[PDB]
Amino acid sequence: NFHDQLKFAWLAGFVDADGCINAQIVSREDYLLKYQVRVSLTVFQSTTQHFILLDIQKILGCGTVRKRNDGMSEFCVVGGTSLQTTLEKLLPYLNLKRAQAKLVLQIIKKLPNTKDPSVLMEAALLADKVGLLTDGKKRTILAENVRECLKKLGHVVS
Amino acid sequence: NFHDQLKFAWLAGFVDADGCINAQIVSREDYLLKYQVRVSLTVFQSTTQHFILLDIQKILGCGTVRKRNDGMSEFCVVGGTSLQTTLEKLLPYLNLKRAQAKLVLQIIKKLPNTKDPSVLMEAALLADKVGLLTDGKKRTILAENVRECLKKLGHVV
DNA sequence: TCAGAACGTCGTACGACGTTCTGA
DNA sequence: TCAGAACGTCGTACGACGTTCTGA
Ligand SMILES: [Ca+2]
Ligand SMILES: [Ca+2]
Repeated sequence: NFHDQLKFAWLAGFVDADGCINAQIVSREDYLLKYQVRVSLTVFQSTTQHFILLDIQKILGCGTVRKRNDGMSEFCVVGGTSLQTTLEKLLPYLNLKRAQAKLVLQIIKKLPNTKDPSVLMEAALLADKVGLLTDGKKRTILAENVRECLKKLGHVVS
Repeated sequence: NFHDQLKFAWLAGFVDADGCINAQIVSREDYLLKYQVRVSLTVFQSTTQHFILLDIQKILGCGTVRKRNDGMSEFCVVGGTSLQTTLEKLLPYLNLKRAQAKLVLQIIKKLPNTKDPSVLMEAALLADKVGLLTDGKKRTILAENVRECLKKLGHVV
């Protein structure tokens, strides 16, 4: 692992630059609560170097690689189980994205209990908090969307 | 020390992603041979995180930081002396860009003798091979232009 | 009902050039 | 004459979303 820690450090550098540690509110039509707080780590690269994404997945021992239809490729670790393990590996070497990683780790604490509306609501608040740290400009689903909906659904939060 | 090389491994990962190890032929009108082969490592980032570039310079202990006029900032290490040292630190850890690093290291061997047009010509040929590895689409000055010019200048390749 | 796998694309933060300033 | 320091900006390779597919 003296060896491994060099890999993780390298990877941390790569994610700090060409990566994206994020947390979204995704609409889920068949969820009782209508929404999920998705958490993810993602690495982007031109498909012409698709292989490096496969090397990251080997390093982490989880996650998926895909080519998108525009010449780009992506590596993605989605969801509490895989992500938490991944982020603890990178956390000591992350510099730019340590805020998002720590925040996402708080979200992951909550995900087992997001069938409870107040918990789902907590997580979504945290999710918006991550979105302020990123360079996103297309984010439309906010915590206030969740709060309006939860209320309309008959639940009680604040 | 292992703490240093965790820094360099991180830096390598950062350069691999948001960096640029490069070689260009720059026009220099007061040069006898009219051209320089410039070598450089550069790290880009939005000025809103200007500070990270200052950390990289602290880690490398050389190079310069600048704010560009479009919200971007850059950390640059230019030229053989400081560059060779930098690239040797990162080389064990670079993955995407190890080819440019090695190629540029070949160029750096030649730079102390680029008053010799035959040597300038070799360097310029190498600088072209680095450019084929980058995603550049704006490259104008090729080795062919150095050769055309040297010959016009009365030199022999 | 869940929720990852797999996906499609908008907007710019990068990359990667070429050029002028400065001074050895 | 050199050659880094400092520069200005074009074109896209990224980021960072939101949506459909699949199956537990
Ligand atoms: Ca970046
Ligand atoms: Ca990149």
